[PDB]
Amino acid sequence: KVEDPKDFPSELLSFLSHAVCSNRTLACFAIYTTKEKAALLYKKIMEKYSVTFISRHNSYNHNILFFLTPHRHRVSAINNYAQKLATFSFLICKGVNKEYLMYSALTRDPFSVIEESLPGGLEHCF
Repeated sequence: KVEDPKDFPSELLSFLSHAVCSNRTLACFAIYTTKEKAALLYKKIMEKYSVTFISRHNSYNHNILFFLTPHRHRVSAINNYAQKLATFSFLICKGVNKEYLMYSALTRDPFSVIEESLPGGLEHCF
């Protein structure tokens, strides 16, 4: 087994906040985790946080979840909910600073959409 990723793919890092322990609240987040755990979290996060939009993407044999929330949350709050579900699988949760650029990159090589909550993906959300 290859070592689990320690961060998001290098292509995406500019779009993220790396201050994961901040008290700052945000309304856009991304999670890097296994294919199995991302599939589960897609449904769980959709309901828990009443997402405006959520999408799940292929990323280097893992998955990335991307979502927008109608209320603001600390990144650590999302992490707390998600690590509990991911159990013994790697999981990286970060806030997204550049919402449109992040989502756009996740829809194009080397990434691709697996499923998302709005048809035609987004476009009124950006």
